[PDB]
Amino acid sequence: SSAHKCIDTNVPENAACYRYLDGTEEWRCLLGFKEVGGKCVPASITCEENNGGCAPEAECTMDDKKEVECKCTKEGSEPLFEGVFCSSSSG
Repeated sequence: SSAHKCIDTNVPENAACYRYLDGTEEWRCLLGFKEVGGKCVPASITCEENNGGCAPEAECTMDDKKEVECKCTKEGSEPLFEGVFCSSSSG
């Protein structure tokens, strides 16, 4: 939905932003970038640090393409912005 699109946050370059229904807005760097001094700069990622950039609730791995993959294992939640964010699911 569009209810999740940020509307009151200055989003850094190379970052994603998610607006929660309670009005909260949070941004995070896109896969491949690391937060350095309030900015998202290019970096060499490793699932062993900050979960590879994947959402805290996601699983980080390496596929055949030797690239990072984020998956929201919970049944009901999906990966937004390639998994930088994991949708929330009903109970």
